[PDB]
Amino acid sequence: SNAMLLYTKKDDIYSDIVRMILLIKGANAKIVDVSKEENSKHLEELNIITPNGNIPTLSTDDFAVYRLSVIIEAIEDLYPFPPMFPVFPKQRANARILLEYVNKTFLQNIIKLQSPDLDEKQANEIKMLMQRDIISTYKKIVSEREVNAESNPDAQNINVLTLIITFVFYYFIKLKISIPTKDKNIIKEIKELLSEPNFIKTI
Amino acid sequence: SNAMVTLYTTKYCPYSLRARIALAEKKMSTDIVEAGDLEPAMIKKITPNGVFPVLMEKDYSINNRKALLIYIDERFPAPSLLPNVVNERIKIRLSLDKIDNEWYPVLDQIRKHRSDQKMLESMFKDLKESLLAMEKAFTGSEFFISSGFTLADCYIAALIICLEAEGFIIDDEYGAIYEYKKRLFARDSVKKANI
Ligand SMILES: Nc1nc2c(ncn2[C@@H]2O[C@H](COP(=O)(O)OP(=O)(O)O)[C@@H](OP(=O)(O)OP(=O)(O)O)[C@H]2O)c(=O)[nH]1
Ligand SMILES: [Mg+2]
Repeated sequence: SNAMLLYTKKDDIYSDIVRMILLIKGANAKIVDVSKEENSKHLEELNIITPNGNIPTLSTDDFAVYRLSVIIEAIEDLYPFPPMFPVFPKQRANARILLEYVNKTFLQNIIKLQSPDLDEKQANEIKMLMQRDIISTYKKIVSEREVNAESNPDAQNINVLTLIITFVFYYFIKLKISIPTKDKNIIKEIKELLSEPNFIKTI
Repeated sequence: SNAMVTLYTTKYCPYSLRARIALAEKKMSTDIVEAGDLEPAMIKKITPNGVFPVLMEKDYSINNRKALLIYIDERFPAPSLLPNVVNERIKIRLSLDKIDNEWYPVLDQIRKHRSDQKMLESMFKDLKESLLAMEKAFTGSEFFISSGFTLADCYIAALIICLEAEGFIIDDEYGAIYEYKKRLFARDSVKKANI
Protein backbone atom coordinates (compact mmCIF):
# COMPACT_ATOMS: atom_id res chain seq x y z
CA SER A 1 0.00 0.00 0.00
CA ASN A 2 2.76 2.33 1.11
CA ALA A 3 4.71 -0.13 -1.00
CA MET A 4 8.17 1.52 -0.80
CA LEU A 5 10.91 -1.08 -1.33
CA LEU A 6 14.54 -0.10 -0.65
CA TYR A 7 17.29 -2.24 -2.17
CA THR A 8 20.44 -2.22 -0.02
CA LYS A 9 23.58 -4.18 0.82
CA LYS A 10 25.24 -4.80 4.17
CA ASP A 11 28.15 -2.54 5.19
CA ASP A 12 27.27 -0.19 2.30
CA ILE A 13 27.59 3.39 3.53
CA TYR A 14 25.04 4.61 0.99
CA SER A 15 22.37 2.19 2.21
CA ASP A 16 23.09 3.23 5.80
CA ILE A 17 22.42 6.88 4.95
CA VAL A 18 19.09 6.18 3.24
CA ARG A 19 17.94 3.76 5.95
CA MET A 20 18.73 6.33 8.65
CA ILE A 21 16.80 8.99 6.72
CA LEU A 22 13.81 6.70 6.28
CA LEU A 23 13.97 6.02 10.02
CA ILE A 24 13.93 9.74 10.79
CA LYS A 25 10.99 10.24 8.40
CA GLY A 26 8.99 7.40 9.97
CA ALA A 27 8.31 6.23 6.42
CA ASN A 28 6.86 2.87 5.44
CA ALA A 29 9.73 1.12 3.66
CA LYS A 30 10.67 -2.54 3.23
CA ILE A 31 14.45 -3.03 3.37
CA VAL A 32 15.90 -5.75 1.12
CA ASP A 33 19.55 -6.76 1.56
CA VAL A 34 20.46 -8.06 -1.90
CA SER A 35 23.65 -9.49 -0.37
CA LYS A 36 21.73 -12.16 1.57
CA GLU A 37 21.29 -15.34 -0.46
CA GLU A 38 17.57 -15.74 0.30
CA ASN A 39 16.94 -12.38 -1.42
CA SER A 40 18.15 -13.64 -4.81
CA LYS A 41 14.66 -13.21 -6.29
CA HIS A 42 14.70 -9.50 -5.40
CA LEU A 43 18.14 -8.98 -6.99
CA GLU A 44 16.83 -10.34 -10.29
CA GLU A 45 14.08 -7.70 -10.17
CA LEU A 46 16.77 -5.15 -9.25
CA ASN A 47 18.82 -5.69 -12.42
CA ILE A 48 15.55 -5.24 -14.32
CA ILE A 49 14.56 -1.83 -12.93
CA THR A 50 18.05 -0.27 -12.76
CA PRO A 51 20.79 0.10 -15.39
CA ASN A 52 23.48 -1.56 -13.25
CA GLY A 53 21.62 -2.93 -10.22
CA ASN A 54 22.47 0.34 -8.49
CA ILE A 55 22.80 0.19 -4.71
CA PRO A 56 20.88 1.52 -3.02
CA THR A 57 17.64 1.94 -5.00
CA LEU A 58 14.29 3.31 -3.82
CA SER A 59 11.54 1.35 -5.59
CA THR A 60 7.84 2.20 -5.53
CA ASP A 61 4.86 1.24 -7.65
CA ASP A 62 5.62 4.32 -9.78
CA PHE A 63 9.39 4.90 -9.98
CA ALA A 64 12.88 3.51 -9.35
CA VAL A 65 15.51 6.15 -8.50
CA TYR A 66 19.09 5.21 -7.67
CA ARG A 67 21.47 8.13 -7.03
CA LEU A 68 22.01 9.35 -3.48
CA SER A 69 21.37 13.01 -4.30
CA VAL A 70 18.21 11.85 -6.09
CA ILE A 71 17.10 9.46 -3.34
CA ILE A 72 17.40 12.10 -0.62
CA GLU A 73 15.37 14.49 -2.79
CA ALA A 74 12.68 11.91 -3.59
CA ILE A 75 12.40 10.97 0.08
CA GLU A 76 11.81 14.66 0.84
CA ASP A 77 8.89 14.76 -1.61
CA LEU A 78 7.21 11.66 -0.16
CA TYR A 79 7.81 12.55 3.52
CA PRO A 80 8.32 16.26 4.28
CA PHE A 81 8.34 15.86 8.08
CA PRO A 82 10.69 16.64 9.43
CA PRO A 83 12.49 18.69 6.76
CA MET A 84 16.04 17.61 5.93
CA PHE A 85 17.09 20.87 4.21
CA PRO A 86 16.95 24.56 5.17
CA VAL A 87 14.29 26.94 3.83
CA PHE A 88 16.44 29.60 2.10
CA PRO A 89 17.65 29.03 -1.48
CA LYS A 90 21.26 30.03 -0.72
CA GLN A 91 21.55 27.59 2.18
CA ARG A 92 19.93 24.79 0.16
CA ALA A 93 22.41 25.38 -2.67
CA ASN A 94 25.34 25.20 -0.25
CA ALA A 95 23.96 22.01 1.31
CA ARG A 96 23.74 20.50 -2.19
CA ILE A 97 27.22 21.71 -3.17
CA LEU A 98 28.53 20.22 0.08
CA LEU A 99 26.73 16.90 -0.46
CA GLU A 100 28.43 16.56 -3.84
CA TYR A 101 31.84 17.21 -2.26
CA VAL A 102 31.32 14.70 0.56
CA ASN A 103 30.12 12.10 -1.96
CA LYS A 104 33.08 12.43 -4.34
CA THR A 105 35.77 12.90 -1.68
CA PHE A 106 34.64 10.30 0.89
CA LEU A 107 31.58 8.23 -0.09
CA GLN A 108 33.06 7.26 -3.46
CA ASN A 109 36.47 6.45 -1.96
CA ILE A 110 35.04 4.46 0.95
CA ILE A 111 33.55 2.22 -1.75
CA LYS A 112 36.86 1.96 -3.63
CA LEU A 113 38.67 0.81 -0.47
CA GLN A 114 36.19 -2.06 -0.10
CA SER A 115 37.29 -3.52 -3.45
CA PRO A 116 39.22 -6.81 -2.99
CA ASP A 117 41.29 -6.05 -6.11
CA LEU A 118 42.53 -2.60 -5.07
CA ASP A 119 46.32 -2.47 -4.96
CA GLU A 120 47.82 -1.90 -1.51
CA LYS A 121 49.74 1.20 -2.61
CA GLN A 122 46.55 2.77 -3.98
CA ALA A 123 44.43 1.95 -0.93
CA ASN A 124 46.94 3.69 1.34
CA GLU A 125 47.05 6.76 -0.91
CA ILE A 126 43.24 6.81 -0.82
CA LYS A 127 43.02 6.77 2.99
CA MET A 128 45.54 9.63 3.20
CA LEU A 129 43.56 11.77 0.75
CA MET A 130 40.53 11.37 3.02
CA GLN A 131 42.54 12.10 6.17
CA ARG A 132 43.78 15.46 4.86
CA ASP A 133 40.30 16.91 4.26
CA ILE A 134 38.03 15.24 6.83
CA ILE A 135 38.61 17.79 9.61
CA SER A 136 38.31 20.77 7.26
CA THR A 137 35.13 19.21 5.87
CA TYR A 138 33.59 18.64 9.30
CA LYS A 139 34.31 22.24 10.27
CA LYS A 140 32.44 23.51 7.21
CA ILE A 141 29.45 21.24 7.87
CA VAL A 142 29.15 22.65 11.40
CA SER A 143 29.70 26.16 10.02
CA GLU A 144 26.77 25.84 7.62
CA ARG A 145 24.61 24.26 10.33
CA GLU A 146 25.16 27.13 12.77
CA VAL A 147 24.28 29.68 10.09
CA ASN A 148 21.10 27.93 8.96
CA ALA A 149 19.89 27.41 12.53
CA GLU A 150 20.56 31.04 13.49
CA SER A 151 18.93 32.50 10.36
CA ASN A 152 15.65 30.68 11.13
CA PRO A 153 15.51 29.71 14.82
CA ASP A 154 11.87 28.60 14.44
CA ALA A 155 12.39 26.47 11.32
CA GLN A 156 13.84 23.62 13.41
CA ASN A 157 14.98 21.39 10.55
CA ILE A 158 17.56 18.59 10.50
CA ASN A 159 21.00 18.85 8.90
CA VAL A 160 21.39 15.93 6.49
CA LEU A 161 25.08 16.79 6.06
CA THR A 162 25.57 16.11 9.78
CA LEU A 163 23.78 12.80 9.29
CA ILE A 164 25.97 11.89 6.31
CA ILE A 165 29.25 12.87 7.97
CA THR A 166 28.42 10.72 11.00
CA PHE A 167 28.59 7.67 8.73
CA VAL A 168 31.90 8.90 7.29
CA PHE A 169 33.42 8.90 10.78
CA TYR A 170 31.82 5.52 11.48
CA TYR A 171 33.43 4.04 8.35
CA PHE A 172 36.71 5.78 9.16
CA ILE A 173 36.84 3.66 12.32
CA LYS A 174 35.52 0.54 10.57
CA LEU A 175 38.40 0.81 8.08
CA LYS A 176 41.01 1.69 10.74
CA ILE A 177 41.51 5.21 9.33
CA SER A 178 42.74 7.83 11.78
CA ILE A 179 40.64 10.94 12.43
CA PRO A 180 43.56 13.39 12.59
CA THR A 181 42.72 15.86 15.36
CA LYS A 182 44.10 16.58 18.84
CA ASP A 183 41.27 19.04 19.51
CA LYS A 184 39.44 17.91 22.64
CA ASN A 185 36.11 19.40 21.53
CA ILE A 186 35.94 17.88 18.03
CA ILE A 187 36.42 14.46 19.65
CA LYS A 188 33.61 15.26 22.09
CA GLU A 189 31.32 16.38 19.26
CA ILE A 190 32.24 13.35 17.15
CA LYS A 191 31.74 11.26 20.29
CA GLU A 192 28.21 12.61 20.80
CA LEU A 193 27.70 12.60 17.02
CA LEU A 194 28.08 8.80 16.91
CA SER A 195 25.91 8.45 20.04
CA GLU A 196 22.67 9.89 18.68
CA PRO A 197 19.87 7.33 19.21
CA ASN A 198 18.75 7.19 15.57
CA PHE A 199 22.33 6.35 14.57
CA ILE A 200 22.66 3.40 16.96
CA LYS A 201 19.35 2.03 15.68
CA THR A 202 20.84 2.01 12.17
CA ILE A 203 23.87 -0.09 13.17
CA SER B 1 24.60 48.11 -11.72
CA ASN B 2 20.86 47.81 -11.08
CA ALA B 3 20.55 44.23 -12.37
CA MET B 4 19.41 41.57 -9.92
CA VAL B 5 22.05 39.02 -11.00
CA THR B 6 25.07 38.97 -13.32
CA LEU B 7 25.71 35.78 -15.30
CA TYR B 8 29.28 35.38 -16.54
CA THR B 9 28.97 32.99 -19.49
CA THR B 10 31.37 31.26 -21.88
CA LYS B 11 30.74 30.80 -25.59
CA TYR B 12 29.48 27.50 -27.01
CA CYS B 13 28.85 26.04 -23.53
CA PRO B 14 25.59 24.20 -22.72
CA TYR B 15 26.01 25.01 -19.02
CA SER B 16 25.94 28.71 -20.00
CA LEU B 17 22.90 28.32 -22.28
CA ARG B 18 21.09 26.38 -19.54
CA ALA B 19 21.39 29.28 -17.10
CA ARG B 20 20.36 31.85 -19.72
CA ILE B 21 17.29 29.89 -20.81
CA ALA B 22 16.16 29.53 -17.19
CA LEU B 23 16.93 33.09 -16.07
CA ALA B 24 14.92 34.25 -19.09
CA GLU B 25 11.97 31.96 -18.29
CA LYS B 26 11.93 33.38 -14.75
CA LYS B 27 12.08 36.95 -16.15
CA MET B 28 14.78 37.85 -13.61
CA SER B 29 16.65 41.00 -14.64
CA THR B 30 20.14 39.81 -15.55
CA ASP B 31 23.35 41.31 -16.88
CA ILE B 32 25.17 38.84 -19.14
CA VAL B 33 28.98 39.17 -19.24
CA GLU B 34 30.69 36.97 -21.83
CA ALA B 35 33.88 35.18 -20.85
CA GLY B 36 37.03 35.84 -22.84
CA ASP B 37 35.77 39.41 -23.03
CA LEU B 38 37.31 39.86 -19.55
CA GLU B 39 40.87 40.55 -18.48
CA PRO B 40 42.77 37.29 -17.85
CA ALA B 41 43.34 38.66 -14.36
CA MET B 42 39.64 39.23 -13.66
CA ILE B 43 38.70 35.78 -15.01
CA LYS B 44 40.54 34.35 -12.00
CA LYS B 45 38.74 36.71 -9.61
CA ILE B 46 35.19 35.77 -10.61
CA THR B 47 35.88 32.02 -10.84
CA PRO B 48 39.26 30.96 -9.39
CA ASN B 49 39.05 27.61 -11.22
CA GLY B 50 37.76 28.84 -14.60
CA VAL B 51 34.46 27.00 -14.15
CA PHE B 52 31.63 28.69 -16.06
CA PRO B 53 29.02 29.86 -16.01
CA VAL B 54 29.06 32.01 -12.85
CA LEU B 55 25.94 33.57 -11.32
CA MET B 56 26.56 36.49 -8.96
CA GLU B 57 24.18 38.33 -6.63
CA LYS B 58 24.86 41.02 -4.05
CA ASP B 59 25.42 38.60 -1.16
CA TYR B 60 26.00 35.31 -3.00
CA SER B 61 27.93 33.72 -5.86
CA ILE B 62 27.52 30.22 -7.30
CA ASN B 63 29.14 28.30 -10.16
CA ASN B 64 28.44 24.63 -9.29
CA ARG B 65 27.03 23.09 -12.47
CA LYS B 66 25.16 20.21 -10.82
CA ALA B 67 23.26 22.63 -8.54
CA LEU B 68 23.05 25.97 -10.40
CA LEU B 69 19.73 25.63 -12.22
CA ILE B 70 18.17 24.02 -9.15
CA TYR B 71 19.13 27.22 -7.33
CA ILE B 72 17.66 29.49 -10.01
CA ASP B 73 14.43 27.51 -9.73
CA GLU B 74 14.33 27.83 -5.94
CA ARG B 75 15.63 31.41 -5.74
CA PHE B 76 13.05 32.76 -8.23
CA PRO B 77 10.00 30.57 -7.58
CA ALA B 78 7.71 31.67 -10.42
CA PRO B 79 7.22 30.24 -12.80
CA SER B 80 7.92 26.79 -11.36
CA LEU B 81 10.29 24.86 -13.63
CA LEU B 82 9.62 21.53 -11.87
CA PRO B 83 6.50 19.35 -12.14
CA ASN B 84 3.70 19.87 -9.62
CA VAL B 85 2.87 16.18 -9.02
CA VAL B 86 5.25 14.28 -6.73
CA ASN B 87 5.80 11.16 -8.84
CA GLU B 88 6.51 13.32 -11.90
CA ARG B 89 8.93 15.59 -10.02
CA ILE B 90 10.85 12.64 -8.52
CA LYS B 91 11.54 11.40 -12.05
CA ILE B 92 12.58 14.68 -13.69
CA ARG B 93 15.09 15.13 -10.86
CA LEU B 94 16.62 11.76 -11.79
CA SER B 95 16.57 12.42 -15.54
CA LEU B 96 18.60 15.57 -14.83
CA ASP B 97 21.47 13.45 -13.51
CA LYS B 98 20.93 11.11 -16.47
CA ILE B 99 21.24 13.98 -18.95
CA ASP B 100 24.28 15.54 -17.27
CA ASN B 101 26.10 12.19 -17.11
CA GLU B 102 24.85 10.24 -20.15
CA TRP B 103 24.08 12.86 -22.82
CA TYR B 104 26.30 15.89 -22.13
CA PRO B 105 29.58 13.92 -22.25
CA VAL B 106 28.77 12.81 -25.81
CA LEU B 107 28.99 16.49 -26.79
CA ASP B 108 32.52 16.68 -25.37
CA GLN B 109 33.36 13.51 -27.28
CA ILE B 110 32.34 15.25 -30.51
CA ARG B 111 34.82 18.04 -29.71
CA LYS B 112 37.56 15.87 -28.23
CA HIS B 113 37.47 13.05 -30.81
CA ARG B 114 37.20 15.41 -33.80
CA SER B 115 40.85 14.31 -34.10
CA ASP B 116 40.08 10.76 -35.27
CA GLN B 117 39.75 10.25 -39.02
CA LYS B 118 36.35 8.51 -39.15
CA MET B 119 35.40 8.73 -35.46
CA LEU B 120 32.93 11.60 -35.87
CA GLU B 121 31.06 9.70 -38.59
CA SER B 122 30.67 6.73 -36.25
CA MET B 123 29.50 9.04 -33.45
CA PHE B 124 26.78 10.81 -35.45
CA LYS B 125 25.38 7.39 -36.36
CA ASP B 126 25.36 6.20 -32.74
CA LEU B 127 23.70 9.40 -31.53
CA LYS B 128 21.18 9.21 -34.39
CA GLU B 129 20.10 5.68 -33.46
CA SER B 130 19.98 6.66 -29.78
CA LEU B 131 17.32 9.21 -30.79
CA LEU B 132 15.30 7.35 -33.43
CA ALA B 133 15.14 4.41 -31.01
CA MET B 134 13.69 6.98 -28.58
CA GLU B 135 11.43 9.10 -30.81
CA LYS B 136 9.12 6.07 -30.82
CA ALA B 137 9.57 5.45 -27.08
CA PHE B 138 8.39 9.01 -26.36
CA THR B 139 5.37 10.71 -27.93
CA GLY B 140 2.13 12.44 -27.07
CA SER B 141 3.33 15.14 -24.68
CA GLU B 142 3.98 18.82 -25.36
CA PHE B 143 7.21 19.03 -23.36
CA PHE B 144 9.78 16.50 -22.18
CA ILE B 145 8.06 13.97 -19.88
CA SER B 146 5.59 16.52 -18.50
CA SER B 147 2.74 18.84 -19.40
CA GLY B 148 4.73 22.02 -18.73
CA PHE B 149 8.11 23.51 -19.60
CA THR B 150 10.65 22.04 -17.19
CA LEU B 151 14.34 22.20 -16.30
CA ALA B 152 14.80 19.09 -18.45
CA ASP B 153 13.84 21.26 -21.43
CA CYS B 154 16.54 23.81 -20.58
CA TYR B 155 19.08 20.99 -20.25
CA ILE B 156 18.01 19.65 -23.65
CA ALA B 157 17.61 22.93 -25.55
CA ALA B 158 21.11 24.00 -24.51
CA LEU B 159 22.40 20.61 -25.60
CA ILE B 160 20.46 20.93 -28.86
CA ILE B 161 21.89 24.38 -29.63
CA CYS B 162 25.45 23.13 -29.02
CA LEU B 163 25.17 19.96 -31.11
CA GLU B 164 23.55 22.00 -33.92
CA ALA B 165 26.74 24.10 -34.11
CA GLU B 166 28.84 20.91 -34.31
CA GLY B 167 27.12 19.69 -37.49
CA PHE B 168 24.56 17.32 -35.92
CA ILE B 169 21.19 18.76 -36.98
CA ILE B 170 17.77 17.37 -36.09
CA ASP B 171 15.75 16.72 -39.27
CA ASP B 172 12.29 15.39 -40.06
CA GLU B 173 13.76 11.90 -39.64
CA TYR B 174 13.51 12.54 -35.90
CA GLY B 175 9.83 13.21 -36.19
CA ALA B 176 8.23 13.21 -32.77
CA ILE B 177 11.55 14.60 -31.50
CA TYR B 178 11.76 17.18 -34.30
CA GLU B 179 8.32 18.59 -33.51
CA TYR B 180 9.47 18.78 -29.89
CA LYS B 181 12.53 20.64 -31.19
CA LYS B 182 10.42 23.13 -33.15
CA ARG B 183 8.28 23.92 -30.10
CA LEU B 184 11.37 24.38 -27.92
CA PHE B 185 12.98 26.89 -30.30
CA ALA B 186 9.68 28.78 -30.57
CA ARG B 187 9.72 29.77 -26.90
CA ASP B 188 11.22 33.17 -26.17
CA SER B 189 13.49 31.83 -23.42
CA VAL B 190 15.20 29.36 -25.76
CA LYS B 191 15.16 31.94 -28.58
CA LYS B 192 17.18 34.65 -26.83
CA ALA B 193 19.85 32.05 -26.03
CA ASN B 194 20.19 30.85 -29.65
CA ILE B 195 21.46 34.14 -31.12
N1 LIG C 1 27.69 2.99 -5.71
C1 LIG C 1 27.00 4.26 -5.57
N2 LIG C 1 27.50 5.45 -6.26
C2 LIG C 1 26.78 6.75 -6.10
C3 LIG C 1 25.67 6.83 -5.32
N3 LIG C 1 25.23 8.08 -5.35
C4 LIG C 1 26.05 8.80 -6.14
N4 LIG C 1 27.01 7.97 -6.59
C5 LIG C 1 28.22 7.94 -7.44
O1 LIG C 1 28.99 8.96 -7.18
C6 LIG C 1 29.59 9.50 -8.60
C7 LIG C 1 29.33 10.99 -8.78
O2 LIG C 1 28.29 11.39 -7.92
P1 LIG C 1 27.52 12.85 -8.14
O3 LIG C 1 27.43 13.56 -6.80
O4 LIG C 1 26.13 12.60 -8.66
O5 LIG C 1 28.34 13.79 -9.23
P2 LIG C 1 28.01 13.83 -10.84
O6 LIG C 1 26.52 13.84 -11.03
O7 LIG C 1 28.61 15.06 -11.46
O8 LIG C 1 28.59 12.60 -11.50
C8 LIG C 1 28.99 8.85 -9.55
O9 LIG C 1 29.93 7.85 -10.16
P3 LIG C 1 30.76 8.32 -11.51
O10 LIG C 1 32.13 7.69 -11.51
O11 LIG C 1 30.85 9.82 -11.56
O12 LIG C 1 29.94 7.79 -12.84
P4 LIG C 1 28.45 8.35 -13.21
O13 LIG C 1 27.49 7.87 -12.15
O14 LIG C 1 28.48 9.86 -13.24
O15 LIG C 1 28.05 7.79 -14.55
C9 LIG C 1 27.80 8.12 -8.91
O16 LIG C 1 27.61 6.90 -9.49
C10 LIG C 1 25.14 5.58 -4.61
O17 LIG C 1 24.17 5.65 -3.93
N5 LIG C 1 25.82 4.33 -4.75
MG1 LIG D 1 29.62 11.72 -13.00
